Amino acid sequence: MLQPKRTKFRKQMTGHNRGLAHRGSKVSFGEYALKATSRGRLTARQIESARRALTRHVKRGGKIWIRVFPDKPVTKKPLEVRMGKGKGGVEYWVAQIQPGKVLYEIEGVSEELAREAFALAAAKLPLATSFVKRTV
Amino acid sequence: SVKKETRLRRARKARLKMRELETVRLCVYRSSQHIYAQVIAADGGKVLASASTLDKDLREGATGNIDAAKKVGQLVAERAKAAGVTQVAFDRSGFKYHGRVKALADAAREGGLEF
Amino acid sequence: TRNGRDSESKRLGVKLFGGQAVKAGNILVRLRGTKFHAGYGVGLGKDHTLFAKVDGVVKFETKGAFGRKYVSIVAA
Amino acid sequence: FIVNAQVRSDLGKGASRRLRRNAGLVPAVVYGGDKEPQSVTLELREIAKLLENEAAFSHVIALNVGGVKETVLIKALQRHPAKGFVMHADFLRVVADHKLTAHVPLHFINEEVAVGVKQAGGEISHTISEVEVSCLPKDLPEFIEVDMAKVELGQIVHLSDLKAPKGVELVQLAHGNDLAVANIHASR
RNA sequence: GCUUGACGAUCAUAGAGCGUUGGAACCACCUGAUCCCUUCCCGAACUCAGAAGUGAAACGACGCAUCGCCGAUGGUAGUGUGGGGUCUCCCCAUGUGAGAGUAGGUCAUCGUCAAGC
RNA sequence: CUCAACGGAUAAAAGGUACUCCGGGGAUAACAGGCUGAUACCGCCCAAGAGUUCAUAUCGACGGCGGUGUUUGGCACCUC
RNA sequence: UCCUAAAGAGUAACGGAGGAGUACGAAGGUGCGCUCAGACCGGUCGGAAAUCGGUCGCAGAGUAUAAAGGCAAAAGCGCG
RNA sequence: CUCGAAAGCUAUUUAGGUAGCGCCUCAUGUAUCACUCUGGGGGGUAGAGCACUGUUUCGGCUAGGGGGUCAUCCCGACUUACCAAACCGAUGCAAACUCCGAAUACCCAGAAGUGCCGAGCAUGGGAGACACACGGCGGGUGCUAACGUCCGUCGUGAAAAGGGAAACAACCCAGACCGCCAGCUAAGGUCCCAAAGUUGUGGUUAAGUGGUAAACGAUGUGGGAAGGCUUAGACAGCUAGGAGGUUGGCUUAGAAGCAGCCACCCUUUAAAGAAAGCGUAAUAGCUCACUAGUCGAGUCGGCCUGCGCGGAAGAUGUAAC
Repeated sequence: MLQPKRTKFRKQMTGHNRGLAHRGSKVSFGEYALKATSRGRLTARQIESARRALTRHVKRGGKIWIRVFPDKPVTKKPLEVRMGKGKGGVEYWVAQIQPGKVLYEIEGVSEELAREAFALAAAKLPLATSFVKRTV
Repeated sequence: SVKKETRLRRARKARLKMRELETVRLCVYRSSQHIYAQVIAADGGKVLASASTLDKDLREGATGNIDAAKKVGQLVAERAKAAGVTQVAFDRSGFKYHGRVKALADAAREGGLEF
Repeated sequence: TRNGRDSESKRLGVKLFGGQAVKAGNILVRLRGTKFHAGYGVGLGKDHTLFAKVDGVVKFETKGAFGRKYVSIVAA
Repeated sequence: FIVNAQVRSDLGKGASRRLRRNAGLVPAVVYGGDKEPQSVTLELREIAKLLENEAAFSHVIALNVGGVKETVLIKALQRHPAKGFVMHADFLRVVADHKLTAHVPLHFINEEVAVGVKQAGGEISHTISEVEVSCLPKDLPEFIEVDMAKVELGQIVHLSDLKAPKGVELVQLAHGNDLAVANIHASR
């Protein structure tokens, strides 16, 4: 799916996900957008699954922007493995998202079809999202 | 310039050493025209007095030679005998120690002005 | 492919902060390469340790071009 | 366009945060000119009905605190990132003889009769709306028209290809950064 | 008194970028290396006998504000303490409080010293 | 020289025990209990799709959200 | 040596990243001399690129060695 | 009777032992100490930022290879269908990034007051400890799982009883010298078990919600802003609805308004989708809009927010007030 092509380090910490998305919150490239209203994580096959629901529902045209990008490595321990024998290996990638972050954007589409497209997209996402328009 | 900065690229260490150390300073000027001298005392920023080669006694025409550099060695020295230090320190100032630079300098040692 | 082996944590930093009385030998900044520079009466040791060479109080000015953070001691 | 306003003689974090949840107000300021900035409180019910209008930002909007009135401009409104309501409207004044920079929205009128839409199959690509201008206040436009009745499949209309009210300086043409305003592109 | 020197206070509100100039004093060249020497080969380096020439280049002050650089107010994020909640997070009281952004200054402000007008 | 087990037991140091013995421990494993639920198991949500037409009679890719404590774990809390 | 480490020190994990068990009689002192890299280009053997000649340069170079922190009053080379 | 720890750091053939230092006590000296205020002072974390080292995403741009290439037995090359690092702008994100940058904490100086009569320090006598626990906060590790585990910093238990949380080391309140059949409060409570309001005013909720729960789903109801249709008569309900030629398509029991294939306006004139789809699976019966005389009215959709409803299955017995 969506990875960085390289990374400086193979592992990050766990970290936290605090604050609001004061950046990433405006519809910067399209006319309509799926903005998240709750915080969470998107495991890069939630990214692609909602992307495939969008492009398939429009069926004629329009340009679609993917504003989110999974950049941090997430590491699991396998089974039959005791705690603490070094940090486990990377499995997937995750974008840390805040309330207010624009996830997807679209143009060239009617306002009734964009709501029907981002409702297909939001059902494949573990977030509480919303539909927004371009403001100014 | 290519000339004025590359000597102030060389005039760098003693520039700021004698303000750390607070001792006497001899802000001279040489050129293809002239050979000057002017002295600053033991604090980095105090002018003593001035003495040019535009001074009243030797504007005779061969101004600023190595003949006319040894005339400057006893010249600002009398102006620094109202100052009150025996030794005096050497601004190289990007003026390479081969010509009028030392001939103002080494004529001060006989001229009551020690290094 | 194996991690461990951190070092033993050299205790660097500004000792004797910027209003304090000094005596004329005091280590004034332990330092890993002159993050602070040498002002009026301070010394700059071999490993860039700043040390007071006179008595007084330490000032911590910012001065000059290059944005040097200076440590100078004023005999007050 | 008229806004009612009040005095707002108490400032801070927890004060401004309790106007929004108890009183239902928004904080604001007018500051612009060579004059004294003034803190202003204002109602959220009426500032959202002004932002309903298509020409909210690129239009002289009247405002009164009491009997005092000003030719006011909306300069850099602030917004809740999550729920999208207005906090801190942040207005300007108008001194009627300087250049008074603002944002002016776009129209893109002739999109049905386009040589890259009709004959050759292509769709439009809005890259930029709401260009930021600098114009004397009597020549403060609501709109800037963008004509796309001759752009072909592959042709790019820039801001160099743009237009009207002629007394309106575009800020991006003042530098070498010429911006691409729309496209007609082949479909996916 | 101004022109300009000579090291310095202050350090991109002082910085770069686009015209006019100064010849007398200063300043760069210039004429050449004979007598000092400079050369990883050289007098453009630099050492100089110099003052035959020259003010454009060279630099110097002196022009002009696009750009960098400073930058309010107000808000916001954060946060010490005390208390809540639906507690991987926020809210309330209270104290504090940015960063980024938002009219625009400006071809800076100083200090001693001197030859000349 | 050699203490790299790098504050260096001695100049000089490998194993077996299912034939075992003693002193202790639930400061610590195996069984079972407990905490948790990755894992397993069972539901549910959107529905690209197949179902000869027709998403929802059956089935459902991509992802989503929960429940049960039902076993593989993880923990070492009780029990040597 | 950096991170974790919570803007004074310090601070754990079979946590995440790399290194050392030396070099140097000059690679030190000092005297003296002296300042990068980059794109831009000139093809008869190198033509992405050298020899380097000179135009816009705007530390991005270099430091015996890891990383951090530092530098021009050089904290790189030449030579006595 | 008075005081009162620690379960830390460093070293260890050491890890449940020990040693020095920290913490306790006693004695003897001696003059500091704490809190707060005002004043100095460094910082690079939170946040934020993209100027650096990296990672992002989409507009724009130049060289060039030459994919395409009229191709000259071999040149000149038309030409930009492929593409092309860098540059311009817009847009993200880092523990090992920083042009920036706090609150707090820490260091210092000077001050009032308070200190239980001392707090601080120094030398000596005696120790004990050197397996900590849980809770809040700030993080690593794990699955931002665990009454998991490793640090920082607090509070508590250890070593602290009493009242509350039904019961419940570690949570909330509060720190018990002894007596009292005195009174005020704290947390928490006031219908009965059970001490105190069946207290007052104003609302909400019909589920026993209260008194366990997620995506998501519904004319459940309360409140609030707005909008379009609104008596020239709207949304669900009545007695006129109806084109003047000649197969709009490669198919041939059988191919409209629903087959792997797609769709926007010309009248005798007040008159209307060469169509979004349940139909007598298909053809000879029939359903969302009226530029309208006639029955005559307040409606139809969304958003914000209050409390509720399904989603909701478990093993001894009601059994999560």
